[PDB]
Amino acid sequence: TPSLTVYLEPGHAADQEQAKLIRSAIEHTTLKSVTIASEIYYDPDPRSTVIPEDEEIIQLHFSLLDEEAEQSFDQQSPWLLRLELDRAAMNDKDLTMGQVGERIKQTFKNDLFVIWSEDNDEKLIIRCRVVRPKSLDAETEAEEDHMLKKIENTMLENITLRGVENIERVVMMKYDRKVPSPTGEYVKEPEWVLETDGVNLSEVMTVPGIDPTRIYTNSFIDIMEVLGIEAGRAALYKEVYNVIASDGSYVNYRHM
Amino acid sequence: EAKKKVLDVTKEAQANLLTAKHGMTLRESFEDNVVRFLNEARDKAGRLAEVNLKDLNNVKQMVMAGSKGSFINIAQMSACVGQQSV
Amino acid sequence: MTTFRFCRDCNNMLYPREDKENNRLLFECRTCSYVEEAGSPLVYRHELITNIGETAGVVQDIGSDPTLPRSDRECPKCHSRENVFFQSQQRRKDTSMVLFFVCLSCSHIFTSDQKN
Amino acid sequence: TKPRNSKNDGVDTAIYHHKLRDQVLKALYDVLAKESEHPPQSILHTAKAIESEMNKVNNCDTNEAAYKARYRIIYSNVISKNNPDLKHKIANGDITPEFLATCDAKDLAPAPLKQKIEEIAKQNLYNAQGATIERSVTDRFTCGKCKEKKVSYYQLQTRSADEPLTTFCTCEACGNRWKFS
Amino acid sequence: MDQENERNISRLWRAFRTVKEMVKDRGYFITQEEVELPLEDFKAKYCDSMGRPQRKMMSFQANPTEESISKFPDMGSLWVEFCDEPSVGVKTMKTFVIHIQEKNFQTGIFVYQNNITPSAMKLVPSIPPATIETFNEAALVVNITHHELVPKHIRLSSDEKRELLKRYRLKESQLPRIQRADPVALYLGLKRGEVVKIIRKSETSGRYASYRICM
Repeated sequence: TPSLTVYLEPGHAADQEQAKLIRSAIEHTTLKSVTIASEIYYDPDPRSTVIPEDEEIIQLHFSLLDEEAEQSFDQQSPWLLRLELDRAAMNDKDLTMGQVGERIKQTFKNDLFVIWSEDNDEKLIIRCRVVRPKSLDAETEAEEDHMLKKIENTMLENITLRGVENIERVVMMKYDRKVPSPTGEYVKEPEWVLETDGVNLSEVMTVPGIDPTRIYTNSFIDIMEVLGIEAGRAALYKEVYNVIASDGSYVNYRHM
Repeated sequence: EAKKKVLDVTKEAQANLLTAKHGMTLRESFEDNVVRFLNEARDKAGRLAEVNLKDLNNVKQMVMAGSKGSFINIAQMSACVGQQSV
Repeated sequence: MTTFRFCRDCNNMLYPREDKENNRLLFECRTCSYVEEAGSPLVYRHELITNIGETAGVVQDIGSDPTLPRSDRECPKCHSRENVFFQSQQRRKDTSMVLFFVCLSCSHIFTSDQKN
Repeated sequence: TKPRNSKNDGVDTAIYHHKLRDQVLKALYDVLAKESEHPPQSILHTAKAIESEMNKVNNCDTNEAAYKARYRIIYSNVISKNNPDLKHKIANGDITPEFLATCDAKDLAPAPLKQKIEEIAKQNLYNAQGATIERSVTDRFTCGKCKEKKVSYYQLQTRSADEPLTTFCTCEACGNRWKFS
Repeated sequence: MDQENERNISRLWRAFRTVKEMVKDRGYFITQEEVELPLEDFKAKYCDSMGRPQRKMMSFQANPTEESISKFPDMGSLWVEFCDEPSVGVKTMKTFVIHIQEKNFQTGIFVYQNNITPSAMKLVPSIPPATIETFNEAALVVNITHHELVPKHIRLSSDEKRELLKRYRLKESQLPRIQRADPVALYLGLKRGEVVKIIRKSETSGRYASYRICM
């Protein structure tokens, strides 16, 4: 069970909001996690549909597409990634529909274009239609489903909207620091910290909005690789002392 | 009274009214409440039974001297054993 | 909700195909000459997370199980006060502790959660 | 009689000889006048004001992406059938063009969606918290660090059964820990 | 003004400040005001009309202080240069090497953005006694030496090494050792066979001094 504890900046320590912004900026977010129904549907003629709900979204972009999109109307796949997206999950990560949904996704490989609605609709429906050249071979063009199921799986699994890799969860916690008060004595002062489930210390360290001089993890090999060997020695000492002293036993300092 | 508290929490949870605690499932919340209630009941009963005892009690004399036993032993032999776990 | 369709000739499931000159969808059997006309543009469906209400499962002859508890709650339909009650029989980790009651006489299912 | 629009009302939309501006003005004027009984002249003046504000707050020749995003946001808000009242207000002038220029996407939503949004935000903020390990409270043991008797306990049969149970006491005021056996 | 522009600008400014801190820590002469340059002045100077960061104008030459020269007579001037290309080509590396050689500089710092071709790094050790060291940009955003768990290290001269070796009556293969790839060793630029002193806090005596050798 590797882990990593992040301490926020002095200014943002006492307020929950900047803490939640940082927590969203650290956790790993991928498309498969944010779709309540990323349903593979038949999309033979994307011009019109039978479902009334997506019909409203149709005329929005059909009056909002550029001339190049008008030319590329025929590139949209005879199948659709029809995204009924959950409102709660999308708003949890502070994820704007348009910018995050399309900028990075089309920038990555120019592979998937989208007809997307503004967040105000009661049902967040995106139409993900992949873009391919018309120069595709006749045998290739016949096997629509064969390409698109594969690219749809590679689409859900391999697109990262936001976050850092290998960090499964990030969680908020409240701790009680001891600080010298202005009169000179020591007083108890609360603070907000972020505890993860998964370690990637090279990238979490550079995220703006945290304290890059009080970060620590219970995986001393990473500290050895990143910070040095004396830092690894200190972390190893903390680990050994913690495991010994968590049982109430006392062993003098020289031995350890 | 501890049994009544546990029964009331069970009644509340069986009507989908109970609220899941911070970052922790509903079932875990119910189990946590039950365990805490039962442990506090055992501790309080043990402390009552210990306060009852006179000064000429031999077990109390041994415990006070510091040679054998503690208040847990008195509680289990006199008040109640408690909640078995695995 | 996509449904499997079997060919009327050899019971094999029908694969989709397109008709370009008429631009219409058809279902064909790869083994025979049967072709049938598609009634909807919905052929396949892939949901991810299941928003399914918890179900009591099999109910037939559940009143003869003698290890199942009892209650004296009153039936909302036949006004009987004898019934069987049990928790949700679907074994998900996060299922709530919401009861289910099966009436003894009319075999009516209801829950202890009367949310409007 | 007929759906009011630029072609139906006979109102010229080519005033600044800009193709993008011309077509966006035509589209917004058509969608605004399609279901509005308000006289077309003030509608055209409001359209001119809002397009002038769009151009002045962001040049299309330098920020065409942001221009398109803003136009899409406003246009989608206008077409939104869930809240028709807005097309009254822009017709009535209740909503100032500068407000539409500066406002975010959330505020233009109707009241029920607003309320759902705050409820979702509150639920997420509650669901981002960690497990709180609240321990049994008692007032018998004395802590050695701060001497505040608010010291939690936990006792179990862990040592060999040749010896009695083992207790561990942790002070909830300072963080001290110790064991008794 | 897309968000990525100012994000990259801020990270680049962070890396610039960290590199200045490193050069100051290597014994050179850098003013405190230059270290604490606010990002507004950085944007005013090292950005074009479009806000593109002009890395090529950031290359600079540093000289050692009086104290460093007194402690290390062999120490000489240093040059640092940034590279604009996402990947460094062979010709760019050759040009940088030739520039360093004609300037007759003893050491140089070459900061690259994403990757370096193997043929480019083929030329790194080909210019004795000059030393060429590379620092990936993504690893210089945060200063490592400012952490709480990293004690303070110091470099030792030949005379100090000899005096310690005599006083403890040791042979250099018995001291504790520190690798080359150790991040603090790269920070200080320690070569093979150099001794670094460590100052540390201690529950038992307050302060304690250890020593290590670069192997």
